[PDB]
Amino acid sequence: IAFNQIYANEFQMSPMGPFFQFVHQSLSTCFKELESIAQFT
Amino acid sequence: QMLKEMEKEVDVVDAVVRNATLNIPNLLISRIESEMHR
Amino acid sequence: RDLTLLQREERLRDLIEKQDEVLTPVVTSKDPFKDNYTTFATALDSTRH
Amino acid sequence: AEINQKSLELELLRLEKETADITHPLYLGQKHQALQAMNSHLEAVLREKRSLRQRLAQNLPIEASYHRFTAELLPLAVNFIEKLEIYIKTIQTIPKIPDCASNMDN
Repeated sequence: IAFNQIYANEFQMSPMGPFFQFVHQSLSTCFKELESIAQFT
Repeated sequence: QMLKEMEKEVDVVDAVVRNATLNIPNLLISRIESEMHR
Repeated sequence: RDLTLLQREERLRDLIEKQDEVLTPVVTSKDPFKDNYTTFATALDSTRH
Repeated sequence: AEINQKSLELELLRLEKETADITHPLYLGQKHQALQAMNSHLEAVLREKRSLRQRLAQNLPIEASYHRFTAELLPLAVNFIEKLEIYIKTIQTIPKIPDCASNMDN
């Protein structure tokens, strides 16, 4: 019920948390990938 | 049956929910200087 | 035989009644939740790539 | 007399088998677990409503579940910037990767 209420009112504290997580994980993966290509050569 | 059908969605949502000296390389400096106006 | 079967059926009824009382509200609110949650999750998933 | 006793036992066992899915502790326990997992998940979603809203629409007051990502982002960014030239050279070598693989095989 609580979810449905929030979904109807807000989805249908600063909202910044998810941006940090995404950028962090994506950047880390990018690092590792390039290192692997260099090592193969 | 409802709980089983929602498993994939839960996963996606979970994924979202879950001394600093900076040496700037010449290549980036050159780029920043060329686009300095922008 | 009759007494023993009656005692067991009474126990079964008690158990079913206790469960019906708590399951009825959850089944009625299911379909709106599942649909709202799926739409939400799909929307969130489009921002990660 | 012996037949009558065994017949009763059989009848009792049959009744128990037919109602086990809704009555036996084993099956009821499994249903509990599935329900607890979902509860926890929903609690989390409700706790991060603001951040999730901001993402959909697109001390420092940041939700506690994201403190880690926020704190580590700086070093990561610094490291990337410092190694930019190396990453560019590496990307330039990507067309040679099939030749490198063939020479090695030989």
